[PDB]
Amino acid sequence: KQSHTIGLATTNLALHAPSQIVAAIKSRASQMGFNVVISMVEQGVEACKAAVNSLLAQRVDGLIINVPLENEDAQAVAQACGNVPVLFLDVSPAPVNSVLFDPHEGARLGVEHLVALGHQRIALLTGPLTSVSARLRFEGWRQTLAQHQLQPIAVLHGDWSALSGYQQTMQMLNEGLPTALLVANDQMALGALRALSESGLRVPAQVSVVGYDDTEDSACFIPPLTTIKQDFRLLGQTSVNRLVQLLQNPSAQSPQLLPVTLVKRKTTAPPENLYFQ
Amino acid sequence: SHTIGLATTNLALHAPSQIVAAIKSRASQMGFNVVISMVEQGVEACKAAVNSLLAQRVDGLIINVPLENEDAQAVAQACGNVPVLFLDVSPAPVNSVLFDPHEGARLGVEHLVALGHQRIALLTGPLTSVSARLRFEGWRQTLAQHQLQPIAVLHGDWSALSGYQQTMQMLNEGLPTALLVANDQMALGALRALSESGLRVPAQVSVVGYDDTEDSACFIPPLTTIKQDFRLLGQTSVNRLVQLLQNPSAQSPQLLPVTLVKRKTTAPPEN
Ligand SMILES: CO[C@@H]1O[C@H](CO)[C@H](O)[C@H](O)[C@H]1O
Ligand SMILES: CO[C@@H]1O[C@H](CO)[C@H](O)[C@H](O)[C@H]1O
Repeated sequence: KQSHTIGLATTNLALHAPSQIVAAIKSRASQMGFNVVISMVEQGVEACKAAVNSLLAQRVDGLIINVPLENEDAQAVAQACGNVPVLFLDVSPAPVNSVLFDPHEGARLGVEHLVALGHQRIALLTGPLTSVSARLRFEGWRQTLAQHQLQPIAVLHGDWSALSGYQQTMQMLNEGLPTALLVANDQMALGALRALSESGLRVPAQVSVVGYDDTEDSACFIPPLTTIKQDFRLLGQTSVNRLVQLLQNPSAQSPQLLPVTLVKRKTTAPPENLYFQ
Repeated sequence: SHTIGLATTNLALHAPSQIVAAIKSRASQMGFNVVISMVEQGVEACKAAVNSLLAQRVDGLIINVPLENEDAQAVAQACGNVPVLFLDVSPAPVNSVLFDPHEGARLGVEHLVALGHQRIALLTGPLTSVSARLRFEGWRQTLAQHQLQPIAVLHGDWSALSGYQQTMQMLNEGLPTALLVANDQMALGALRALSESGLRVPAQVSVVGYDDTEDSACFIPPLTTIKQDFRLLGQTSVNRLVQLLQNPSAQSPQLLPVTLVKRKTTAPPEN
């Protein structure tokens, strides 16, 4: 019997993007007459499978999985859900149902923006390489730079937090001087802005910075952050609608893509003294 | 084998999200699952969340939703026999676990007065929230202990953008030397408004936030703020719920202390 309850397994809610995704899923679910029951998990098939079985024991109608998973591990989670519809929001190419922001396009937009402004010395601050999302953003950056015959001047790895963005940017400035930094999320970009400011490098006159997500606070960073927007409202609307559609007509697995956009604010400019005035 | 149900307000605000994470951490260490229901404002929405969580057959409930005690009584009534703990209620009911609701306000006023400020503005949370109201009342009362009135009182909605807009509004009407802000997200917006207005922080305007949510040490400048230890709140609330499940003896409210974390956003007033 249907219960009008959707189960949501989610990675660390202390990161801003997953919490905005929960909020957007709850909002659409409420408009569609569904309650949402949320389980927060750590990495691993076992942690995800345990979350699924408990929800299925309490008769949830369908599941949404927002946890970073590689191909094989995503297949194992999908398998555990039995015949309950299940959707994934953070997976590599996998034979599973997914609703994804285009992982390569966000990286491409960031490189193209900086290259068009004239930058040639671009550093990359990735997320944790255990994350499929962080890996695909890194690969997209490297590939798009190579299409312009550029190599990144530095590549460092953070953990999605602001403090890691600060620490990795400080380390980057010990080894070289980029004119622009691509950062894999907005929280790390906040820490990079702090490191640049406290090192006497003005943003964007001396160093440009691009974030990723457009989480809510970023329009109020100093300076307001230029970033790749992932519209979490639309993700929440789309996933809840795809789950309702999967309850009515059980269908083959499909990967579905949502657009990303570059939001131009106040952290990018041409490289220092290209247009000295 | 055991599951805790957690009702929470909007997870897009950083403090409730850190509280969820802290509750999940302690619950997992004690072998318990946590299932979460997100609530809009009001007693009806909280009752609906409680009913959803009871339908998950949970063993106990933790409510992190700002409630007047009369509505908390109605929410407790909807829990029935299932033990329930509140994290944001005034008057603080029996069994509850909550941060001291006035100590943070007192510490912030006392710090700015100790630095020599006399022209202190307040940027409150939404007065619909018990926590925002108690912080406002605490600020006013501590200022009155120094024979001061706030030079301005502005009202935000807990978001950074509201901190920006309210700080721009405040600067259209006057010029304080210090600003007490009811949370760190609004303080971020306040810093942006001061910076873009050409008011140096802290040399011309001092700013104090509230929460010490994770990003705040990386604001420009790093934010002086009232720390609410959300790790300790999660640990203590789960421990108290377990004690209630083991022995239903009702316990006095437990008030957790808060502290001032001095970073880089305060200084004496421009003389
Ligand atoms: C939605 O994708 C990514 O999710 C991560 C957590 O797994 C981080 O929150 C990143 O900021 C976000 O870009
Ligand atoms: C924990 O108390 C308060 O909760 C609010 C939401 O209800 C906001 O998140 C505030 O920042 C926080 O200080």
